Amino acid sequence: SRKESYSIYVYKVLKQVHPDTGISSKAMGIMNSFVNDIFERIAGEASRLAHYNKRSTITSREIQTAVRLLLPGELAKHAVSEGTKAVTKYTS
Amino acid sequence: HRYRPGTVALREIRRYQKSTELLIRKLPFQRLVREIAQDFKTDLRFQSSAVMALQEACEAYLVGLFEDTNLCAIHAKRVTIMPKDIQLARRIRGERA
Amino acid sequence: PGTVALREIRRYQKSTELLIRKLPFQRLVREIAQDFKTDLRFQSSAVMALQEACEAYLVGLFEDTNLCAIHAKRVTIMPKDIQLARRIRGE
Amino acid sequence: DNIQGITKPAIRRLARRGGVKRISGLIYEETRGVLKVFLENVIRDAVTYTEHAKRKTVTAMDVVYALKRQGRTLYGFGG
Amino acid sequence: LRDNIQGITKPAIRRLARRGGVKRISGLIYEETRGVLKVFLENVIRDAVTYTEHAKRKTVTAMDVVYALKRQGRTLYGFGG
DNA sequence: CAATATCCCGAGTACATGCACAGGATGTATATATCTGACACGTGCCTGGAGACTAGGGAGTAATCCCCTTGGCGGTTAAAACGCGGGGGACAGCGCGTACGTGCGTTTAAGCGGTGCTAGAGCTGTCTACGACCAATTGAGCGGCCTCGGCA
Repeated sequence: SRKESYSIYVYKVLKQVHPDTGISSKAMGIMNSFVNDIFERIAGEASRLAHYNKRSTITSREIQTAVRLLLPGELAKHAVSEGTKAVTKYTS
Repeated sequence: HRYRPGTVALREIRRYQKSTELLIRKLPFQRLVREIAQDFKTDLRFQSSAVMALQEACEAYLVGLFEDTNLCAIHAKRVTIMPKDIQLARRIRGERA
Repeated sequence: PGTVALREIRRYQKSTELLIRKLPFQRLVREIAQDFKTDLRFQSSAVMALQEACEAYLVGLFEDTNLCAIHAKRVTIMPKDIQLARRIRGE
Repeated sequence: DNIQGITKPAIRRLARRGGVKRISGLIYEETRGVLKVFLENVIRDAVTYTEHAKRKTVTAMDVVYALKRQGRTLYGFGG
Repeated sequence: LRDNIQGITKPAIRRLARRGGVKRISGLIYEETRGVLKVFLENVIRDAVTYTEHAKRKTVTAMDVVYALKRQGRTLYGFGG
């Protein structure tokens, strides 16, 4: 049966930024772990945020707050400026 | 009559280590949390009990930092605490470097 | 004099190999689990995932321990430094 | 400036509860540094939980949740 | 099992030390460091066996030890999860 | 021995607490439900065992002086205690937000069929990276030639 991983999107993104470069298989497992750790931290914090405010859904703002808590510094104001591109394009 | 240097410092330990009362004055700490807040969102308001939960958390942090600092001075043969002690304690607990 | 001990630092901070012998570490982890349950079997990747985490803890503790020996004007690390680094860390 | 109202004798009391006998005169202006950064790091989160819910007063629960997030929980004001 | 903590032989402790950036190691560091490593192994393999017992397995698996590490603030990247 | 201090005991002191009360929202209670997954059944793998061998390492020792350790050092302030300043402390009210209620209508979940994205396949099919070896360079120490200062 199928096992499923993020392994292709990290490779796709590598060819976005370093078109000559590659990854060893052992160094893929790192990205395939890291990328789902940050998934869980955002899901867990966004879940608590909905609960504290006694909502049921989790709209964009329930995540933009979870990113603006969880990320340390310039990464917060960058990631917030990056995600507000994506939904602004999607809703056209 | 006048005591020896040292006598009154150990008298103060046995006093402030037996009470549970707050050690920073109210208004001077209430001014500080407002000034640090208005740099992030202008024209806030605080509930009267929010600033208390700041103070009761701050004092309990400062007092823990000193308790872990004195451990360094004692190890380094001194009894006096000095900045170089705090920089060690705060580095092993991973806060600053 | 005092230089070859320093030449080892520049060696082991360049290599990323595991530094404890494999079989001796594997037989220790089989020993420590017996008092939790008899007749475990260990998956060959589980024993590795312990070792990778142990060495990374030990070497973090020696990094944080050295800082204490420097604080006492010494060079040599001593158990009273490990004890301090663990007490102040909260172990 | 308002941070200088964390007066010298107050630092001595905090220190005395922590058990230290004798305090270098450099510790006063250094300790203010660690209090000022600690307040900075929990007020960022408290005002974040405030701005999320659209209200514009920081509650006791906001500073509780901010402190809870950073591993510095307090039982007292609402667990 | 006999006495297998003695298999963390003195030179190996010196290698770990050398990585960590230390020059001179008093002879009492060896018997102290075995003490620290045995306490760490106990507190992680206990969790790893409790994750195993829940699933009715006998074989301890890599995900069990990774979940065991993840709850103690000691997350490991390299074996999944 | 004198002195400042902590300890200790009884009077007198607001309100805090534990309680009784009305009443409301929710926990119960019964019937129904499918389906989670329990359980049962084999599938096939690795976890383990078990051997032979080198070579890497480990342990040991030997010599030893580095570094730690200690004493004794000389130098200057945190502490002690007081005088002395202003500032943290205790009341009067405004209205702005927060809550909360109303009706606001946006979107998701679900179930629908179609279909192409992905993730397991290869010996894929090589050839980056991995040893293996060679070559350059700098630096350091040891000989060797040569002016001059203190001594006959």
